[PDB]
Amino acid sequence: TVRPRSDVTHKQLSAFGEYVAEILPKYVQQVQVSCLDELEICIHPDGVIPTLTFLRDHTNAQFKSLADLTAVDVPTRQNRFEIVYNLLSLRFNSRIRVKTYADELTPIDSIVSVHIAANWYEREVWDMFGVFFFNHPDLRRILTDYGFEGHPFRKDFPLTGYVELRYDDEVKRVVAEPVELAQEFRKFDLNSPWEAFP
Amino acid sequence: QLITVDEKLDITTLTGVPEEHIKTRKVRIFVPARNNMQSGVNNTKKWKMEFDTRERWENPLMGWASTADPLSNMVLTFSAKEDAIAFAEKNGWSYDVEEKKVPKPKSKSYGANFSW
Amino acid sequence: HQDLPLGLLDDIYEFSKNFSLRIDEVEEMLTNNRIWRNRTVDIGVVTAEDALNYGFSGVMLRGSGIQWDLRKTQPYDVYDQVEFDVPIGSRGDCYDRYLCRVEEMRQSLRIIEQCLNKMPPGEIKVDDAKVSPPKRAEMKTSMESLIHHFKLYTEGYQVPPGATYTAIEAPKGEFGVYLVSDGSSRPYRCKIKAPGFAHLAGLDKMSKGHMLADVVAIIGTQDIVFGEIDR
Amino acid sequence: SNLIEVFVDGQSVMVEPGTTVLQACEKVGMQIPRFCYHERLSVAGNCRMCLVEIEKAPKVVAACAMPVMKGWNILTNSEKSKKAREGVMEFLLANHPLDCPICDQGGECDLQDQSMMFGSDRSRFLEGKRAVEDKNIGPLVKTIMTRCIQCTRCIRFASEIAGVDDLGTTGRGNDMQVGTYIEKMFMSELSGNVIDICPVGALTSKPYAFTARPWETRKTESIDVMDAVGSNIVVSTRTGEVMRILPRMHEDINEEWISDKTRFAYDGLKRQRLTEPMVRNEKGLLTYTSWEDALSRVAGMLQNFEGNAVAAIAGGLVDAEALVALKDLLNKVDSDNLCTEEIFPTEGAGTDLRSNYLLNTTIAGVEEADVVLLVGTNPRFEAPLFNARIRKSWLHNDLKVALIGSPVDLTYRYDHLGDSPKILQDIASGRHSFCEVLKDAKKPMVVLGSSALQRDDGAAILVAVSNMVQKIRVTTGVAAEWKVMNILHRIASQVAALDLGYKPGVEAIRKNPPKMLFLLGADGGCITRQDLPKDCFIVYQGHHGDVGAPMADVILPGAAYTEKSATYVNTEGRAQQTKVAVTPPGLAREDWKIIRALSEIAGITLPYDTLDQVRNRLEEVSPNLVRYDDIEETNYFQQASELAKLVNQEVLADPLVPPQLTIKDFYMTDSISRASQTMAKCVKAVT
Amino acid sequence: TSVKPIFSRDLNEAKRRVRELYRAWYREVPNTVHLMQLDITVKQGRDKVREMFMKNAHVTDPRVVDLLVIKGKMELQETIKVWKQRTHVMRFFHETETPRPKDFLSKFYMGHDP
Amino acid sequence: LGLREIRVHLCQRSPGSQGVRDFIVQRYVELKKAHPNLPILIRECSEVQPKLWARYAFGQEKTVSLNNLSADEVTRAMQNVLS
Amino acid sequence: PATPEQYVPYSTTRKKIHEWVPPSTPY
Amino acid sequence: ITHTGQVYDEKDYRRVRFVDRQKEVNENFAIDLIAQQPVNEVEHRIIACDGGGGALGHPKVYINLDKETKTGTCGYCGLQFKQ
Ligand code: SF4
Ligand code: SF4
Ligand code: FES
Ligand SMILES: [Zn+2]
Repeated sequence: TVRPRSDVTHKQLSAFGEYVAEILPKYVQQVQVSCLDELEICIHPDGVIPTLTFLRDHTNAQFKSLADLTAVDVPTRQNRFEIVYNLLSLRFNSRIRVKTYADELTPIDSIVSVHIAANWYEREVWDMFGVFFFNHPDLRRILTDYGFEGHPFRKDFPLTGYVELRYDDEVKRVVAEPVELAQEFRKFDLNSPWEAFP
Repeated sequence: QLITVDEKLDITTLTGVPEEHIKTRKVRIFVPARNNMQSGVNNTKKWKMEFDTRERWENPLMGWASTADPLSNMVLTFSAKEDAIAFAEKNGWSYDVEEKKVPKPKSKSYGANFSW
Repeated sequence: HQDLPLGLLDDIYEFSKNFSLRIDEVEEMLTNNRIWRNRTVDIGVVTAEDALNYGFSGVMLRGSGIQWDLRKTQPYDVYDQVEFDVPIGSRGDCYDRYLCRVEEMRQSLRIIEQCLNKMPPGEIKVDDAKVSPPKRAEMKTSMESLIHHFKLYTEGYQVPPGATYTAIEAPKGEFGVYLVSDGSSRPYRCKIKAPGFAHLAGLDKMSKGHMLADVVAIIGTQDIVFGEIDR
Repeated sequence: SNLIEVFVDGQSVMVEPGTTVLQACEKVGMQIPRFCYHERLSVAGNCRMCLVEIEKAPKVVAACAMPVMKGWNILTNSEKSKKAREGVMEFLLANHPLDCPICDQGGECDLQDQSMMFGSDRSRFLEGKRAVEDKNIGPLVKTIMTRCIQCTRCIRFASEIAGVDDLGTTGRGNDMQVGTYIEKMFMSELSGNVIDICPVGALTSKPYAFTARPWETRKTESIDVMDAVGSNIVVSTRTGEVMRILPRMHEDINEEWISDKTRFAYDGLKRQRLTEPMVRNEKGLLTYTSWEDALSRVAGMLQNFEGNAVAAIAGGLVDAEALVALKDLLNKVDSDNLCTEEIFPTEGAGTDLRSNYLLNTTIAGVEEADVVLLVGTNPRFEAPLFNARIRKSWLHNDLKVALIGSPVDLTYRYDHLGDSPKILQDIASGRHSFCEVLKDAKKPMVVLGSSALQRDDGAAILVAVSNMVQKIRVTTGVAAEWKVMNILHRIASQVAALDLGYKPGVEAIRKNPPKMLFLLGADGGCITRQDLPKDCFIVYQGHHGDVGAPMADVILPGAAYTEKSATYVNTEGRAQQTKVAVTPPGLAREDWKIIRALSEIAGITLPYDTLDQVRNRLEEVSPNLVRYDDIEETNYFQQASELAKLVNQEVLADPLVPPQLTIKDFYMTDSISRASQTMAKCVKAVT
Repeated sequence: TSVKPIFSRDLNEAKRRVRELYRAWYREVPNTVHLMQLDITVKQGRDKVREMFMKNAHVTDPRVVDLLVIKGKMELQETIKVWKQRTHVMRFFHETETPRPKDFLSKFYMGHDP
Repeated sequence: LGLREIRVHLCQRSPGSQGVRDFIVQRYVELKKAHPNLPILIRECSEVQPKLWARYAFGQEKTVSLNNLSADEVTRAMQNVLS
Repeated sequence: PATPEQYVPYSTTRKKIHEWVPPSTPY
Repeated sequence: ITHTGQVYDEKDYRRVRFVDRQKEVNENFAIDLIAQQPVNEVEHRIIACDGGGGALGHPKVYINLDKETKTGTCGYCGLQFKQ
């Protein structure tokens, strides 16, 4: 019941984290190998295209594929959204996480140039959280309804939205309607008050 | 670059919240109080921003509780008064901050109950 | 959640024993036909570097000849103890991608064969009651188990704060969950990487200089199911 | 700087000498798993579930009773202090009956959690469990005591907060049973707290037996309106009806405890409740009708009647926001006779100086007093969580309590000076013995319960007390800060009324009867149709149909404090805000709006139209209503005395007697209580 | 305090964009009514456009007006194209929704919620 | 028209209130005597210049700010209202 | 080893509130 | 009327539901079926009640049939046990 882990990795990757931090001192704010044996290089938002280009095209760190781009929203932090890019190196069989912070009104650059995989993921981050990607070809709603107002995955958006749809005979169209739910969603306050010893 | 602005970041026009749920609605920043039923103090450490309580009525057919308040199950959790007031002002809601109520220190001694 | 019923492994042997004939029966029907090869061969060719850049990560990656499975590169579970051959491709096109999918069905029968031959006696869920529920008899006879059943079902595991991106080779391609977790019993974020969000993006590049009918083949060879893409 | 330095797993905190090992961990932030240790209850050491290991020490120590010494590093997450918890939890659980899906302290268990976090994954107890015999401790506490972990919290609370030493341990060995040897019910106020304080679900609440389960309950923090201590409380609502009211901690007002009345009278809140606006119809029967029709019944009469022909007898649980909306309405019309049912002597400065009518010493000041001369009240049953204050300060500190009232059960040792108001003059003269006792007091306080003021010589009783306070102050040479004189109320909407400028007593309405009266939640008998002009047009504004409803030409249903964001203020002036736990029922509406709307139909529209605006209005009438949780000190007493000296009145020889002589008196005292089935069951149990 | 510009530096500069969108929308309303076989009149719709462009007419943080344009333009793209069907566009007219009264007496008279 | 009450809202500890406080300590005891039966609800200000409100016949009120107004001035200001 | 018997739901709840019944005879 | 009331008042409009229909109501009330059961006599002071089963019944709780005055009732089965 304790994961079978290899310490070789923690060390090897930790060493790469120092390598990346040395090669790019201007944009990397903190590098840490977590105990899950994964690496995370946290970069200033301005370093989004530099840091990812170095990883996509460096002989000692080829990170060809963009696994995903997602944005955790911690409402407390001033810069709420924390865009996170997970990248994979087929050559060295290892994976890296580059995460940067973006606020509601401050856009971050688009890596579509570095990886064309991001063309869609960046559109989803805009639709879901409202982060805007600079000089991004065709940014527009990927997942939400054509007329949807509001960014849904933001922690400040109600689970069930504000509008619902129904067919109204009188107008013969699918009309929206302020949300009335027949059974509110019981929100369970299930969270123990005795903290676990770390 | 570095333009200067002189106002709160009013993102109320970017949020997408129907006016009536951004106008007539009061958030109540507060650090939740302890469940007297238990003595764990781990649920009274982070500041929450919950909204006003509107109508919770009964579905005529099955007797369930129904509601029209989209922002009813909303309990944003912050880490300081400062960061909660900021979010509410950011989104255009009205706030009612309530200061924290940590128990003061009460001196306890075993022997004391043996005096006469 | 529960142990295998007493007759499942015999029945899986009987299915796997005869399934191989069913594959090549489809094999003779579609592999050599003039009509299928013309409809599939040299349609939606994707070059190797373009496949990595577009984040294809699946049979779409292997069909173009790139060597990557995620079951032999970054092994999960006990795949490190089962032997199989990745069926990589050479022309990175519909047919080569079809042929790869037919081979993986065959290679999976080889892996299913090993699992039935070498499945260990043991229990099916970790024995820590603080993560996997307690057994039905134990919760009804010992208090520590009732408390652990009540808390686990009502509240939860309360996983320690952290975040992880774990990718396994789902049949479509790399399926990964970026689970960000506060110390709470309920998650904070769960980004489902869908092999399919990347593949459908490739449709415009892959289906270029192609007629209406080719597009029907292009979507078919990405094995895209919209639940994963839409999430 | 007598701080002594001690290490919490290294954080090296510095603490006052005499802080327990458990307390040292708290300031670093660590929590010792604990049972049988409650902050405001004596340390007992019964469970020993808190064993920790101070450094390079031979054995584990009890964090609840060990005074931390110099430079002992506590190791709270060592390999030892976990075997000291993995092995205790083995024992508590071994004799425990597995009926967690019966134990309604399901998610509210401090014993499953600690098992589920610090205890053991399995069981080794392959033997036979024990069982005890369920007994009846009352109609409020369901003691399924086979659950008891013999943690002796109950025994202590029963003996240190409530002074009722009826509970106790009986028998030794595993046979120890914590209960009342003979079956005598645990009848006392403060009784229901045992539920909240027993971490096990052995004894829990009988009304809230099986109606809910805690994860579901949505918890809204509000204020107590049943009594004037204004105790903080949390109303637990599920799917829109209140399921339980349990205490939430306010250091100064209710420190984790609430009264038996304000916890079991949430049931009274759900029946006999007004909902639709009926209007007398036909032969006189009241007939449900739409607001528009009921409001213009009232508005038309209001336009017809001039000032002093329209009067309001408010009283009981009405909020400050309605009280200013009713004054602003009747004053647009000439009538300025807004009044309250509880008569506070106005024969003198009256309400003009706030200090006159507010416990000046705060509830929390009772802890620092040196002698308290309670005159005229049974604090126990009027303001129980203030009786507790004098309970704690007579035990942990040394308050000398003296009562000039009926000799009455006070849960502490008081000195019964006598049952005569005039002996107040005896102390003022220095004739009575306790005159020196006070002379010896450096910080004395005097308490006069409104329940006395309500007699006919109440003006004289206040004046007589003010003379003695003045004398006391002079002799005691008490600092200006200490405010010897304070008076406690027993009606939630009194202080606010008095502050907003409402004149107490229905004496003014008595001398000139009003053509139209808008009773505002008044269920008192202060005036009756029998005592009104023949027209007798009267419109009840309230939540429960009790006394004012059947004698009402119009019924305008309102809400209750569980159902509105109103403000209340307790005796020490501390304004507090009730939050809406449940939307008001039926067509019933918030009290302030009914009156804003009636004004619009009438045409003398009130200025505010949203509640923030009414809060702004309150700021204009009395500015310490817009300010919450703050007690303000400006003791404009000296001038109060000067006017008291001008007032000449006779204190009649009749002894001053509190109306709540014994606890059956206490249970049912208000609309929301007199309608309580739980309170009714309690009343018959006593009788 | 200092803030990076999203696309425009001064509110005035940005308004240049706000007008370059108004025009676009105005010149499009006519097209939509016809293309999406909507029933509302050109004039009626063009009214809505002003209303909206007007609703947002109080913010002064360029970055916000730099952002609402974008969102604004995106809504044109969809509408210019027929990515949006009749249902979508007609939703800007609360056809079925009964406009909520505002008068206090009009609300007190219905619904316990403000 | 006819004064019905006068509410003197005075901060508790500030230069502005200073003096207003004096009025109370020097004349309230007498004012109340002189024109009793006149609610002079003295109440507390907060972070705001002291003020004296006064209801009249039909819902009418007047304000007079007395921030930093000296004692004698207040005295008269009260006398002016109860002319 | 059209039908009339159609399930129809309830609110099996005991009505959870009680309104004051006005006084039967006038005053 | 269901074992838990629910009977609609004649005036209740909530009765249309059952028109051309009927009402799903269980005829086997557990308040009575459990009363139609023999009090389980026992010899021991305390007794178990696995719910007549091991892992197919209800959690196992020990009941104190110590007072003939009261037949212990397992909170799960409602079975009275006669000392
Ligand atoms: S107390 Fe009630 S809930 Fe807590 S464990 Fe014992 S039974 Fe289960
Ligand atoms: S009853 Fe509750 S409190 Fe009293 S001892 Fe048993 S457990 Fe401890
Ligand atoms: S908690 Fe320390 S003795 Fe029980
Ligand atoms: Zn049973």
